[PDB]
Amino acid sequence: ISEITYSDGTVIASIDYLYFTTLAEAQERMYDYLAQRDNVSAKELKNEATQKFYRDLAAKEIENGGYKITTTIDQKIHSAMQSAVADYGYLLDDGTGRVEVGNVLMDNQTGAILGFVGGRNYQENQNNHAFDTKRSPASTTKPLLAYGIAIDQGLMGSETILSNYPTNFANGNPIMYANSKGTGMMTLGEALNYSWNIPAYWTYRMLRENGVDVKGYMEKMGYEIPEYGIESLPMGGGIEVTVAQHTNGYQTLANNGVYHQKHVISKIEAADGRVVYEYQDKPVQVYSKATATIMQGLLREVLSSRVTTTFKSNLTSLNPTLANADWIGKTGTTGQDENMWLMLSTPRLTLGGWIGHDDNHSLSQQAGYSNNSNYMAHLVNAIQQASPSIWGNERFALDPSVVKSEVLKSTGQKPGKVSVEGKEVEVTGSTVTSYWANKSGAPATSYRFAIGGSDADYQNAWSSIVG
Amino acid sequence: ISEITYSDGTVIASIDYLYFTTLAEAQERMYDYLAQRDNVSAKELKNEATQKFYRDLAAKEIENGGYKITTTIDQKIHSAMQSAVADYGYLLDDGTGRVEVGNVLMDNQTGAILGFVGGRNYQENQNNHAFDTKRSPASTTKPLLAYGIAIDQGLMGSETILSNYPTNFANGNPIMYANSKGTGMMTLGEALNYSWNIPAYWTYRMLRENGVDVKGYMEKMGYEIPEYGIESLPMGGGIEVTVAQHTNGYQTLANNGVYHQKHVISKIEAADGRVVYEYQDKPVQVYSKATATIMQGLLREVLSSRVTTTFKSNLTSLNPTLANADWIGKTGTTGQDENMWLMLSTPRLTLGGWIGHDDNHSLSQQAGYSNNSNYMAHLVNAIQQASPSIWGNERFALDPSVVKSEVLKSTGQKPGKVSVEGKEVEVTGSTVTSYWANKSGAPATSYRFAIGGSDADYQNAWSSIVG
Ligand SMILES: *[B-](O)(O)CNC(=O)c1ccccc1[N+](=O)[O-]
Ligand SMILES: *[B-](O)(O)CNC(=O)c1ccccc1[N+](=O)[O-]
Ligand SMILES: [Cl-]
Ligand SMILES: [Cl-]
Ligand SMILES: [Cl-]
Ligand SMILES: [Cl-]
Ligand SMILES: [Cl-]
Ligand SMILES: [Cl-]
Ligand SMILES: [Cl-]
Ligand SMILES: [Cl-]
Ligand SMILES: [Cl-]
Ligand SMILES: [Cl-]
Ligand SMILES: [Cl-]
Ligand SMILES: [Cl-]
Ligand SMILES: [Cl-]
Ligand SMILES: [Cl-]
Ligand SMILES: [Cl-]
Ligand SMILES: [Cl-]
Ligand SMILES: [Cl-]
Ligand SMILES: [Cl-]
Ligand SMILES: [Cl-]
Ligand SMILES: [Cl-]
Ligand SMILES: [Cl-]
Ligand code: NA
Ligand code: NA
Repeated sequence: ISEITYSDGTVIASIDYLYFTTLAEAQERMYDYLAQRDNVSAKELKNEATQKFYRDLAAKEIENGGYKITTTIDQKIHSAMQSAVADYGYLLDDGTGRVEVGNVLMDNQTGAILGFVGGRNYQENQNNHAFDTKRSPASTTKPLLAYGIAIDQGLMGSETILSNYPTNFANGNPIMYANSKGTGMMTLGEALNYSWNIPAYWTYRMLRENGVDVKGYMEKMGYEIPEYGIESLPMGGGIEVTVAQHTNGYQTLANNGVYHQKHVISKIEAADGRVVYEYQDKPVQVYSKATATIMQGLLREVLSSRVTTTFKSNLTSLNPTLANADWIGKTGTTGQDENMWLMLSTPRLTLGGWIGHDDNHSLSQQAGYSNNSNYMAHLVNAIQQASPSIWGNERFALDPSVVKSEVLKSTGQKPGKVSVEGKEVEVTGSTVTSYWANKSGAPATSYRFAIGGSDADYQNAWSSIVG
Repeated sequence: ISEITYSDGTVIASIDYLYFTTLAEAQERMYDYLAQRDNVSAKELKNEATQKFYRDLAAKEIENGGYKITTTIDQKIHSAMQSAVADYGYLLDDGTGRVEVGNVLMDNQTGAILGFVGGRNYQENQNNHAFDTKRSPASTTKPLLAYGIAIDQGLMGSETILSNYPTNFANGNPIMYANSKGTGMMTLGEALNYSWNIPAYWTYRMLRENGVDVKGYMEKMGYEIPEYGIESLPMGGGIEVTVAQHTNGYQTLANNGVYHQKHVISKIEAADGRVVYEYQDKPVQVYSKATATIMQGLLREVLSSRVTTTFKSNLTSLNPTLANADWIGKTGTTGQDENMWLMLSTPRLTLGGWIGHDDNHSLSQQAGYSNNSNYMAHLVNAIQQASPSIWGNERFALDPSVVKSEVLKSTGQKPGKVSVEGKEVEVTGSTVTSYWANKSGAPATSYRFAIGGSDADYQNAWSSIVG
């Protein structure tokens, strides 16, 4: 008889979400093993009838064989996550109908998936929202595709200034954020805390202009994005991801820039000990350690500021000692409020969370800010109660390679003379330390100091800076 | 033997905070009774030696007599409040040393005090911070002394506009709020949610200019304020109150405008049944029902907006069914962050809370916003767990007498022609319903539409309104 086991070898089942998810993945690994065993070439494998035969064969091989499939699942943790969604999932319901949910808890150092939530209740809806369903990651794209890459390329530092002035998509329509057409210049911190859209748009346009291999970064984390030539890319337009895959991007940032491929199956053995399949770690330095650790600091204040999520308040009340762990994270919201995300990490773990409706109709305006935050606070509490040391008490910290520059708070660049139609002008004023991931740190203030901005924009900004 | 009892007649003690507080008040009532019994005149009562004699006599009378002193205290509730501060008071400590605390829970319909917190731990510090210590109520003054009176006098409605532009105290110093010297025009809702200072300053100046009997309102609620001629009065300057007294002001607003005097002793009887003392209700309509119910709606969004307090997030996580009760409230913060307040009500109850240091040194910047909010969320949860129906599920609602006007969102006044140096101008634009407590509702827009503002201010505002 074949068995699926938890990571400690305790049997899950002989051959709900846990069962079908782990069995499905194991059948895929058995497929690969059986095709290679029978000497089926890649070309023969392209044949649809051969594929169907080998997929059925892999299913039956497990049913009838005596294979031992070792999963990465932690029994206590995954059980506590099921209880949490059963008891607390109703907190998601926001008057837009029954709200669905997916979560994945991942070991930052290995990519192992310790536990997950596939949905509100398998018996009523079997769609697996942790592993199968793909939805836009919305503004949780921004740290990975826009800001993180710009920092890694030395095009941006932690206190760099960006334009949030009103600007239009190429087609003439305003770039919106809730009901605002934008404001003025702002720091990266403020752009991220609030999740403004315009600054991310200009950052991705700056990457394009510098011919940065953005696809290179993303594919190193296993993202598949069919088209990079999309204005709204850094806000999640043109991207659709599973919670498991997206959790892996945030694993990369939390793990000081080093990607480990997500997995739920670690090994499959025949009864006699032959290894059919074994996971093989292939670590990749996707962002420099400087860049990742700079981003950690920014995503810490995303949660602390409480601007787009109540999570820290919710978790402080439920478990104040766990709230004092070093949480960092980012929210995501789609344009019609169709998908909400909250991605959380401590140095040890990352927990991804999505909520939404299976038919894509809109959630309430505050579903991500309050409901999903409160739910994920209960879920994080449940995980900790079931495994008290799992989140860990380590702090994220700036890598020694980070370059620290003194820059004007107004310009996010080093003080000095600047040309402002006429008066070549001594740029003075209060300063701040800005973190960079290049060799030389911040440049001298230049007239076009911000990421993005129109001529009129700069005239207004500099006007303001003068007095 | 004399006994002090809970409201249901269960004995507290024969003759911690509960004991000393109730005994002290009972000794004061016995003093009054014994002086009147012995036919001591008011003039003889002014004699310091006679007073000392009669206070000692009242103490001994209780010690030796067989009096039954009935308190308003609810045993389960008050016990749960003690357990809460014992278990959760450490959540107040914010790195400025040991933080003290006072709370009073009051029945809105009667003024009865059902329970209270006198401090972190009687055995270590006996100061009674619920009944005895007096501190500035800071910005929790604003609803009572400024906005509530202005509304009640028909000088303001729920969507009235106020100046938050920079302005100075008479002595030249800027009126500050945290580190801001002010912004621009704003609605009453936004002034209250954020607790801006300048708008409250101008509202109290407008009351002065209209010769409003502000002292009349305040003394009807039992406040003693020695000097009304203070610019910072509506921000709590020149006022010092006990938590018990201040809870009574918020009781008045919650009780649709009707004050009931706070009390902890309801009756004292000799052993043979003679009534030495009995509380006598003397209800007073301090604000019209219109005004109070308009204020309830505004203080509901103070908590909902979560701008100056995380309370709603904290309580949603601890007890989401109780968080769905109809909470309204207001925070207070002193200038050096010396005192933080959070006043909470449902239609049934009000709970006052102060925290601070006995020597008045500063708390952390977020002590009121986060620490005291989280603590009071646990305290409200503890009260409900001990008496499940005590907070009640009733909603606050606008009294039928409220006048509803359609007013410009920009002016907070009715649309129409206005004089703006030159072009007599048709004032158009998006509108909103504003609530008033007078007969005629909102006036027609006039040039000086806002509460307060300088000439330059209005030129800027109208400039902006034009385009
Ligand atoms: B974020 O706070 O969720 C903001 N993101 C968006 O507005 C977004 C979401 C998904 C696709 C596109 C898009 N756009 O800025 O256009
Ligand atoms: B409120 O949000 O606490 C603002 N209040 C104050 O600034 C205040 C507190 C106490 C006394 C005076 C004062 N002033 O505005 O000057
Ligand atoms: Cl499951
Ligand atoms: Cl568009
Ligand atoms: Cl690319
Ligand atoms: Cl993908
Ligand atoms: Cl491209
Ligand atoms: Cl896998
Ligand atoms: Cl075998
Ligand atoms: Cl925090
Ligand atoms: Cl919050
Ligand atoms: Cl420098
Ligand atoms: Cl460099
Ligand atoms: Cl006590
Ligand atoms: Cl002053
Ligand atoms: Cl007066
Ligand atoms: Cl007083
Ligand atoms: Cl006066
Ligand atoms: Cl009393
Ligand atoms: Cl008697
Ligand atoms: Cl709320
Ligand atoms: Cl009207
Ligand atoms: Cl009138
Ligand atoms: Na967001
Ligand atoms: Na305040």
